[PDB]
Amino acid sequence: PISPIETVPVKLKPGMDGPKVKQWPLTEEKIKALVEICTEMEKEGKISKIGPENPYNTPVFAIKKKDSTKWRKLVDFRELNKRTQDFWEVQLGIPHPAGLKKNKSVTVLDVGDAYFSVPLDEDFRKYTAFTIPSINNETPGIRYQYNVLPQGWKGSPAIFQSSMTKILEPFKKQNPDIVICQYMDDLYVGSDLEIGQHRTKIEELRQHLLRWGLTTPDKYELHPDKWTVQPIVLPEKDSWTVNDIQKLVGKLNWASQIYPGIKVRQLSKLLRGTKALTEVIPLTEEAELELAENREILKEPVHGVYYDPSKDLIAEIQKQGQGQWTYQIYQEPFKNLKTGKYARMRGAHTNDVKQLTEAVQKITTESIVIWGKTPKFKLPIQKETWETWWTEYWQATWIPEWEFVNTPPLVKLWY
Amino acid sequence: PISPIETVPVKLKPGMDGPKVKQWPLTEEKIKALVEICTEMEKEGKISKIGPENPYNTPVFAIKKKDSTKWRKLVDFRELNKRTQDFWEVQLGIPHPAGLKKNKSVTVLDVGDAYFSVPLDEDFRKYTAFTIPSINNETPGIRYQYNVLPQGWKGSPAIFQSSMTKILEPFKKQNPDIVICQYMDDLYVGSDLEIGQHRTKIEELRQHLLRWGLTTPDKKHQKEPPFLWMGYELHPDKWTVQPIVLPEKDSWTVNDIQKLVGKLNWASQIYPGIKVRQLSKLLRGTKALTEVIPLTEEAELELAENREILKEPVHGVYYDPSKDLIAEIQKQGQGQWTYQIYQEPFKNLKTGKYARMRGAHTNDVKQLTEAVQKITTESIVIWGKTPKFKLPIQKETWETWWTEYWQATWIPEWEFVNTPPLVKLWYQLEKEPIVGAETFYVDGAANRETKLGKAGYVTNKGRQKVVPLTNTTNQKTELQAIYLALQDSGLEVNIVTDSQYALGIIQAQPDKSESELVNQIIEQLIKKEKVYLAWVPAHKGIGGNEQVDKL
Ligand SMILES: Nc1ncnc2c1ncn2[C@@H]1O[C@H](COP(=O)(O)OP(=O)(O)OP(=O)(O)O)[C@@H](O)[C@H]1O
Ligand SMILES: [Mn+2]
Ligand SMILES: [Mn+2]
Ligand SMILES: [Mn+2]
Ligand code: NA
Repeated sequence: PISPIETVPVKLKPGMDGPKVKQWPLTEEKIKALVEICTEMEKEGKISKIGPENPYNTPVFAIKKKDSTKWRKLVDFRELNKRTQDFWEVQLGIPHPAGLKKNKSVTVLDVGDAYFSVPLDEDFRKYTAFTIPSINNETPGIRYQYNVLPQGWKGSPAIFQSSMTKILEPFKKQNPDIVICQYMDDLYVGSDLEIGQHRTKIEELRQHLLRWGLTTPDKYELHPDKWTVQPIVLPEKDSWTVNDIQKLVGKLNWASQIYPGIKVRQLSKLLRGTKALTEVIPLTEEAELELAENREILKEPVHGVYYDPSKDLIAEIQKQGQGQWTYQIYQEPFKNLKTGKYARMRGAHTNDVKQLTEAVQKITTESIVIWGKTPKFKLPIQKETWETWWTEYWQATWIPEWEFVNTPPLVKLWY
Repeated sequence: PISPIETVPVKLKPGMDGPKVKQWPLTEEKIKALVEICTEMEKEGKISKIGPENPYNTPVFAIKKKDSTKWRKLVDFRELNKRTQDFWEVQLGIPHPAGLKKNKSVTVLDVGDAYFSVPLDEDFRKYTAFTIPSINNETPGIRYQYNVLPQGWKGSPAIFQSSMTKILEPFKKQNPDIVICQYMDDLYVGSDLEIGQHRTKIEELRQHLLRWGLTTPDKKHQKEPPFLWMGYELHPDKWTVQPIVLPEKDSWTVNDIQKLVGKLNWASQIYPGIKVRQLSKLLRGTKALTEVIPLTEEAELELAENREILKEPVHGVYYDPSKDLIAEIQKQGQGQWTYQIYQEPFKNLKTGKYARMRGAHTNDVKQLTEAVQKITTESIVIWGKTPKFKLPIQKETWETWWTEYWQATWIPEWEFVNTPPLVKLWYQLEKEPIVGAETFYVDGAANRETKLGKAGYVTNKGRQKVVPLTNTTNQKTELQAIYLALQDSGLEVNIVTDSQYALGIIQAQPDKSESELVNQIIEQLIKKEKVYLAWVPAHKGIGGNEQVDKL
């Protein structure tokens, strides 16, 4: 119900100037899409063509969100988001519910449409400048700025909160046990009702929002119930070679970085010497004790592992092979909050980048549902490779932070 | 003339104030030669009169076109530009001819004195103040200021461009079928119309501009090929780059090298390899615009390289949106690869060479991948799509790499080409330990100080060895130890190291490196029949490892 209102002054963190990020080149297809979207958005007054005296820029592109014909524009406001004031509406007064991750079902509703009805502080607009590129650099390139709250920007949720609250208050009344959580442009609606009874309450909520100005897409479904964890495990054989024992005393020495409760002494013993790798070595020194006692230790949660909402979640991902991928989310090295294993699109499929991009989004959705905060990824890919293709498989309305690394024998320690 | 278009609001960087730079006295011939040029300007309304209340000044110069006795005014705006706000980008991207589609009708207009035709924001005009010295050294100098976009000022290009775009918009929307490309004031107007109706539309465009003060001088490209646009010769069925000539001088002046860099920046975009590192360095520090600067041995050698570059000609055909783009890549002389993009056989749209990565250790399949990626991004910029690839690698080779490699990697859809050399993996580390083959426990270490070290091993068969080495480091001695065992061993061997650093390199299956040491290891590995590399923690007292210590 916030339309011809007074804007909410917005400022950039101290000493920081607005963004100046390069527009990555796009394909003729995506450009034509961005063009019709922006000229429509321009007639509805949500954006405005700007001069060249505006020195700022944020990348833009388009995607086909979770399987539809329609192109959705997507601005990569990550840099702007970083230089924007931490919002002090601090709706943080709405802490992340711990039941959403416990529900039998959780639907995701795109409420972005909302934002485009609330005006943006006239002085902050110049920082929302983006550029639609031209094919072959034949023309200057269309430059716009937002005259309203932009989807993807850190302050749109903050500034619209109050209004969202006042729209959901009714529904939440007539529906006590439903859990509604919001992150950026999306509503996370969970429930313990039978599926059909769930998909029913949602379509209800849609219509409800629909009668209040918010327009959502037609009929994403999750089930946090079945999310499982991937425990560190060791091999089991009848014959053990020096090799097998080395690779075993090895992994185990690394795991001692997580659980001090690991001992390798009766195993560092067995390797006394200079034997051939193949020489089948005995099951000596009560090693069963190490293997057995240690085999157990991999069932106790680390000494002091708890979610500090004041730190950032980090996510490392390893390519395991065979369309299988393993990952760990943590805030402090070795104090993983979770360790899982995306392994979907398994069997018949050949495209690492596509797989790593779908994994990243899956790990991100889980991280939000669980802590209501996206993690910073450490992708096992080369910068150039990832930047050439990732946007061809993106489907989320958010983009997490990320950096590129080089994976060593750490994969072994996770298979 | 001077367009009746709206001026763009300008500002100096936050916290800064206008330039206040002192001007040095020039010769009587100039102090008049300038008064002469500035009067022709004061007339046409370009610059304008000022005196007292203007605390600013930008240094002025004067120089002659050696061939015709014509002095041109040159204002040194280096200071006003450090103090002027940033504007957004004038595309590091210049059109590529191969991106143009064939056009039945074509025209090439250019605006004469495009910059003076655009007005400068009123409230910024005073920061462009400059003064012509006095000859009699008596008159209180002649202070001037600009009313139009000045040549050399930071934002003239961006603002002119913005102004062209707006003045063209009404027409472009009025005649949607006629295509216009614009790089500054250069307009390539191509249509589908017949000579008769094309020339008509051209006339209303030449009039749409004059209406806004933008003049198309009678030197319109003839509506006759070859057309010269952006530095290319546009023939009806092909295009070529006018060869770029770089000046050969004995004495270089700040202004000269300043201009050399400009020309070369543009050029680096048509020819890759052009370097302006050792030249831009010469422009370091604020030195008078004429004060002669000596070229460092590096700069002198940089220019020589660039010159060698630009000798090669460049030509191609136009783009056909109906056909598919195809790009082929050949491996060539250790770390370079050439490639060509075409639609029809042997009728190349564009070609090139891609240079190796800055990496420390790599292999051919890697480089081939980095190569595919560059052509991909390049094609998207130029044509808006990806090209189908023809590659010198087999489905098996790659599927073997795509498998063993631990980093995510992919190559778009392609087709094999038998043209040698073929890219291949020169060796395969064994997955399982080798039964029967000798097992070397390898180790190395050096003194972080003296840089002296020892590399050696100890095998199961009781074999041992230890070599002393000077000026080395732990890491290197660890690779040295792996080398040893690889020398003093059979065609099949097992090696055990504690160094994760060394395991990591060999594990990536490098076929070439920067350090000879690794190259030796590489040639050694290739000659072996079976190799299995295993890792074990350091100082934990594991196998022979705890005893491979002879320090
Ligand atoms: N194609 C271009 N490449 C680089 N700079 C250009 C180009 N077109 C215009 N400019 C810049 O704009 C200034 C003003 O343009 P102006 O119309 O005076 O000259 P021009 O476009 O270079 O050609 P001409 O002198 O024939 O009119 C130039 O001196 C130059 O610095
Ligand atoms: Mn011109
Ligand atoms: Mn020009
Ligand atoms: Mn060592
Ligand atoms: Na043409």
